Amino acid sequence: ATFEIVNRCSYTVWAAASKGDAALDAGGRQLNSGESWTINVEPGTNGGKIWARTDCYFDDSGSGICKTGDCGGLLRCKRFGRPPTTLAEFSLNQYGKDYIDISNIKGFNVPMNFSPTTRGCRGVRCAADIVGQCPAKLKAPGGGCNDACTVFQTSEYCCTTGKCGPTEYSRFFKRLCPDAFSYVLDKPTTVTCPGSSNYRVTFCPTA
Repeated sequence: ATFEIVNRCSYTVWAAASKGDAALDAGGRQLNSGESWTINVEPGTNGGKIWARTDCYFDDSGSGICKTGDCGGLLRCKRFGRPPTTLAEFSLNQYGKDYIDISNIKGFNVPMNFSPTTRGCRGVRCAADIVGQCPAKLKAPGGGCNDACTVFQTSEYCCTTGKCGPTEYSRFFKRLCPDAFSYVLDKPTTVTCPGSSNYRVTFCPTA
């Protein structure tokens, strides 16, 4: 499957693409404002994620740091990024279907559109100003809006027992982005696509 990753942000992001134990394609790249990065994702990729990283410094060997979504200090991500990270999430060719969503379960750094470029289903979007409106106790100093599980490390916010409810913090992300996961047992906002759909992830889709 092709993912086009477009930075529509006025600022540079460092796109990242990972399935948690491995890079997807090159796994990361600098996107200046308006730049597009096409990646190939293997069919049958389960638990794939795309995210932006903000304020990166990388030396000549691709080693450094980001204020949001840093994955062990690499330009080319093999691992998931550090919260806060708006997540484009996908499972491809799962019994003849693609599953896509946006998640705020690991917080929010960069507004995001995740859409098919092929026919047969709809995109999802989390484009609200979640960082500007972010509750005082979730504000990451680096930039972005932590989820309550990253900040407080409770069984309720992390949904550790597999039982828990919505919270004041999950309802803040859900109110600004109804079409994204706000907590682990949120009513699913997963869109079903045809197996072998292609996608665009757009950072800052409206701004």
